[PDB]
Formats: sequence, structure tokens, C-alpha cells
Amino acid sequence: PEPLRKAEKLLQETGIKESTKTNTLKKLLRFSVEAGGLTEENVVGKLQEILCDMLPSADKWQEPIHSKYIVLFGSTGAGKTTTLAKLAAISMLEKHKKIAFITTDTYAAVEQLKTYAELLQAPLEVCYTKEEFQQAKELFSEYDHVFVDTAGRNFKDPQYIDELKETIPFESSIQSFLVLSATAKYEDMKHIVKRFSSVPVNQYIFTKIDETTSLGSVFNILAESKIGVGFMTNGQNVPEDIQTVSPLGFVRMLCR
Amino acid sequence: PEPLRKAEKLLQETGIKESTKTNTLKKLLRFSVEAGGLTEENVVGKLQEILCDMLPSADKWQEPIHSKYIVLFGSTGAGKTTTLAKLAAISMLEKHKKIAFITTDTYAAVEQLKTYAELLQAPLEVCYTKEEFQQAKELFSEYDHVFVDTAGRNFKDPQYIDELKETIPFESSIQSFLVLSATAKYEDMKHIVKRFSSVPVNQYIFTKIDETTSLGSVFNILAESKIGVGFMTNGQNVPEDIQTVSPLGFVRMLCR
Ligand SMILES: Nc1nc2c(ncn2[C@@H]2O[C@H](COP(=O)(O)OP(=O)(O)OP(=O)(O)O)[C@@H](O)[C@H]2O)c(=O)[nH]1
Ligand SMILES: Nc1nc2c(ncn2[C@@H]2O[C@H](COP(=O)(O)OP(=O)(O)OP(=O)(O)O)[C@@H](O)[C@H]2O)c(=O)[nH]1
Ligand SMILES: [Mg+2]
Ligand SMILES: [Mg+2]
Repeated sequence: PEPLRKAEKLLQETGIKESTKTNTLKKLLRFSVEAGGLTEENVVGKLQEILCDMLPSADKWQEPIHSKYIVLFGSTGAGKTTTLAKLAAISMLEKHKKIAFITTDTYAAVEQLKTYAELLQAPLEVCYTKEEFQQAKELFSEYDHVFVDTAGRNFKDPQYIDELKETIPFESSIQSFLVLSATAKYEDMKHIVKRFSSVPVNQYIFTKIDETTSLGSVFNILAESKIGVGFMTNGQNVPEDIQTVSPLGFVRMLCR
Repeated sequence: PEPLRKAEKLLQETGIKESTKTNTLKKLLRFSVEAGGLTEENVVGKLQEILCDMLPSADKWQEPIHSKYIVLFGSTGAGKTTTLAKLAAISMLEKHKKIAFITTDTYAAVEQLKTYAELLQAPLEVCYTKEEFQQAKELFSEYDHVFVDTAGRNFKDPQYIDELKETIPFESSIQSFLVLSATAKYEDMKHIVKRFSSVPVNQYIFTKIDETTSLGSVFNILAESKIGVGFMTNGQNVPEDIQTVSPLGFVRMLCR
């Protein structure tokens, strides 16, 4: 119909959940109806404003590196290590702070980070038991930020999730990022998000936004949980390919 | 209605493309109609038989390791290396043949395979230019199978795909497997499959079937290309977690 047809088109292109498309149009029609006729001028404004109103508050998409400990975990291959290396590098040139590493990736899959840690002249401590990961903290009792890379598996198995909670206890001075790949399938993230309810993820980290066709799926998830994204990884180059997004921002990215 | 309602239910559970569900039911109704009333006995037989008839011929899901050269490539993080290590190991205990390695993963991301290659007492040759990868072949001019791991990127960039075709020329004695993650999104695989048309993939390799909720998406792809799957990777343990599937098999796995 009116600017409502301009919206439907735009919205349909996003991988967004079929229902959501519907609702959002209704919310527009309603504004149109009980506010003041929608003009083909600010449709894309209410549209983005609405979709925006579904995602967590914009104040939950910031909290950049702050705690002495940064912990990344989640999905195999998504980019926990590569991303961690970026963040560290970032806060070493965009903050000059003291970088420190701790890898929990006990189970070959660990020489990657030692060399990187080396290229930046930063110490890394490999830790097997919750005990070891504790001794390692005191060592950096006088360090700025300590990036903790963790081994990745199929958190479907309840064993790997509690094991995660055993090695990395989660005290008051720790930032947890559940690193998921924008490449990921919606009904798949739906479950893993759930399996991680028992653990305190402060923020998400959607990677490979440069590989997935649509960013629909990722909105679908976000639009049903309380924490926003802290960074979005869009490439392999380190440390250039990382970025931070805001609800409006992410949404603008979503509308293609 | 008749056993047609028993089918619809079953089919709807698979992540299979919405259209396909429809068509398949029609094909059933038709059998029902012009063949001999469908009984709630062989519905799941025609059902699997039909879905089966959409996927490539069953003779295109076999061709196990045969050529002197095995090349795996595709999607970042999907499991090219981990899988390659499995295959080699396999053909060393399930065939005693001579294992050989060549890594094209020039651009840290390479010490993983040297140690593994070491644990099996097998030689690996790292190769930068098409020239180097050629010198390496002659070295194993007297070797059984040579597994070639390749670096992974965003084959969206046309640069990485032709570069793949430059280092690994693709002569008559080579087996190419496009390693995709069952974890992957359908419209995403749709494109990468395309970007790889210029290169000769003999077989697919869907990994992480143990991580994705549905296997719908993966059928969706297969049901629109000419080559079947050669192995399916369902875990991290090496070399236990690999398997081979057949259309009927894969389909039976699909119906949950
Ligand atoms: N296209 C693209 N590739 C990425 C991105 N982030 C990481 N990668 C690549 O994905 C692959 C795996 O990255 P890793 O960082 O090793 O993945 P991980 O989560 O630590 O992997 P595990 O330790 O096995 O759980 C590498 O080839 C990375 O360079 C991204 O934003 N975009
Ligand atoms: N759950 C599960 N994890 C797997 C499977 N195959 C591989 N992985 C894990 O996924 C991660 C990445 O595997 P890799 O083999 O390094 O991936 P890759 O394709 O060589 O990665 P790049 O070289 O970065 O392109 C590792 O943690 C693997 O152990 C699988 O079938 N299931
Ligand atoms: Mg890692
Ligand atoms: Mg690899």
C-alpha cells in the first residue's frame, strides 16, 4: 500500500524470522494509524527504530575491554583464538595497556597462540586444572588485561560446559564473550545459546560477518536474549578485522 | 489423509526446503494414485525412495581414496586439516599404504600438521608457489597417497579461488573434496558451491554433523548438484570420527 509497501520489500530481504517481518509491519501500520500517516520519508526510520526496539538496549552493546580478564569461548572454528589475538593487539596499540595470555585449550591446538603471544612480547600461561589457571592469575597480579583463550567443542555434551565452568570459575573480575559465527544456522545457535545459560556471558561476538550472505539469523538470535554484541569480526587480517556495533548500526547492516 | 498424513509429519521435521516437502507429497499421492494405494507400511519407503531420487546417484557417493593425491579445501574452520589427518590415518591402518603430506596453507597455521605428520612418521612438504608444490610431487614419485591440506579463506573473493587453482593445478591424478560444515547455512553454501564451479570438486565432505540440529540444509544443497558426499565428519577424535554415507543412508539420517 502506502509507505508500508516500501517497507515490506526492504524487510523481506533480511534473513529475519518470517513472523517478525509481519509484526514489524503491523507496528508500522499502527504508527501510521495512531500517530500520523507514514510518509515514504521516515518509514525506514520507524522500521529500523522498531527492529531496533527488539534487540537488547543499546547500552548492552558497549562495555569494551575493562576487566583484568577477558574470556572468549564457544563454537568450534568460529574464531576464538584469532579474535582474542586481535583484541589483545588492539588494547596494546589503542590503549598501550599490558597484555597477558592464558590458554585453557589444553587438548597441538596451542602453539598457535604462543607464537602470536611471542610476536607481541606477551606472556601466556597454559592451564590444565582450575588450580593451574589460578596460579597463573597471581602471576599477572600486576598486569593490565589477561586474555583467556579456551578450547572449543560441542557444548551439546553437558560435560564440556560444566568443564568450562570448572577451569574458568567466573569471579567478579572477568568478561565473558560467547563467540558465535554469523555463518551459523539459526536453530543451531538457538540451542547453544541455551546450553550456555548456566554460564555468565556478558556479551556476544559474531564472527565472519564477511562470509554469511544474510545477517538475518544473527538478528533472530539477539532479538530473544538480553545481551548485545561487543565486537563483530569481519575478516582474517589481524588486528585490522574487528569492529564494534550498536543496535541501530547492526540493524542498518541488516537492511543490507 | 491416508498414509500421506504420516509422511507430511515425518518430512516437516527435516530442515528440507519448503517446496521439496510439497513436491515429495505430490509424488507420493501420485504413486498412491497411479500405482497402488499407499499403505502406512511402505510410505516411509517411497518417501525415502523419492527424497533419494533427488540426490545424486548412489554411485557418486563412493569413490573412496584412490588417487595418489587427495586435496581438501573450502570453508574456514570447517575441518580441512583435522579431516585430512583422519583420512591419512585411516588409509594407514585400514590400508597400510604409504602416507605423504603437502600443505598449501602457506599463510602459524601450519605447525599443527607437521607434528601430526610426525606422530605418524610421514613426510609433509610446505609449498608456496605452484612451482614448489610441483617439486614436492616428484619427491613422492614413489609414495602411495599424498594428502594435500590447503589454506582456507573467503572464497567469495575471486582472488582466493583462482589462487587455489594456481598452486594445485588439478592434473588427472587428484581427488578434490569441497569440505563444507553441516553447521553451515543453506543460502550461504548455495553461493560457495557456485564460486567453486570453476574448480573440479569430485566429492563433498560435510563435517560437524554432530553439531547441527537438522541435516535439512545439507540435503537442500546436495539436491541441486551432481556430486555426492565422500565422508561425513561427526566429531573431533582422530581418526575415529569420520564416516561414509550413501544417499539412502544420508536420507535415513535426515528423517531424524
Ligand atoms: N572470513 C573470515 N574468516 C575468519 C574470521 N575470523 C576467523 N576466521 C578464520 O577462521 C579460521 C578458524 O579461526 P580460529 O580462530 O582458529 O577458530 P577457533 O574458534 O579458535 O577454533 P577452535 O580453537 O578450533 O575452536 C581461521 O582460518 C581464521 O583466520 C572472520 O571474521 N572472517
Ligand atoms: N563438533 C565437531 N567439531 C569438529 C569436527 N571436525 C573438526 N572439528 C573441530 O573444528 C575446529 C577446526 O577444525 P580445523 O580442522 O582446524 O578447521 P580447518 O578447516 O582446517 O580450519 P582453517 O585451516 O582455518 O580453514 C577444531 O576444534 C576441530 O577439532 C566435527 O565433525 N565435529
Ligand atoms: Mg582456538
Ligand atoms: Mg586447516
